[PDB]
Amino acid sequence: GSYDNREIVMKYIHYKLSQRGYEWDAGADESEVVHKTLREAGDDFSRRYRRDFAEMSSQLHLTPFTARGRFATVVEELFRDGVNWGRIVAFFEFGGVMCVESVNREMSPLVDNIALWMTEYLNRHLHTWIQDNGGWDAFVELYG
Ligand SMILES: O=C(c1cc(-c2cc3c(cc2C(=O)N2Cc4ccccc4C[C@H]2CN2CCOCC2)OCO3)n2c1CCCC2)N(c1ccccc1)c1ccc(O)cc1
Repeated sequence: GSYDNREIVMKYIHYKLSQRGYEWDAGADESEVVHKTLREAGDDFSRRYRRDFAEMSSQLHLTPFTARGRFATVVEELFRDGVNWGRIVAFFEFGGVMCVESVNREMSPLVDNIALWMTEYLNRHLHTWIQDNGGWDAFVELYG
């Protein structure tokens, strides 16, 4: 199947933020299994690297004017050597962490921007690989 990558991003971020006590109203609402499997994969990745995640918080020092550069720098590093599902999970978890950090640092408007930046990058740079590699349904089989 083929999905709406914007919807995948928005659902992923909205859930992560709602869990943590922020209702992201600007971003409020086979597909179902994709959303759930991606969330669980990201949570597994967060657990797997729990202490590196904890530590990362201090590394980024986000501000509105630097946030895009900080985001893009990491995304470029993640995919410099090509695409695979692991790096896609890392990309979703990184975006989600950036949204949580934006809320925590009293910069909640950045959530909307991060969601856009993630969607643009999926659209432009990852979708061909996803489609070629069996789509999100292949991800579900591999991670489910
Ligand atoms: O710089 C990064 C980062 C995270 C990964 C990464 C991606 C993966 C993965 C693995 C790692 C990884 O390399 N780590 C995971 C991790 C997780 C959380 C925080 C830091 C790190 C760094 C190291 C952990 N080390 C690796 C060597 O052995 C000891 C543990 O398996 C599947 O996909 N990679 C990078 C940079 C480029 C190589 C891969 N972040 C980053 C971003 C901002 C600031 C600092 C680091 C980043 C990117 C995406 C994320 O979801 C989270 C982190």
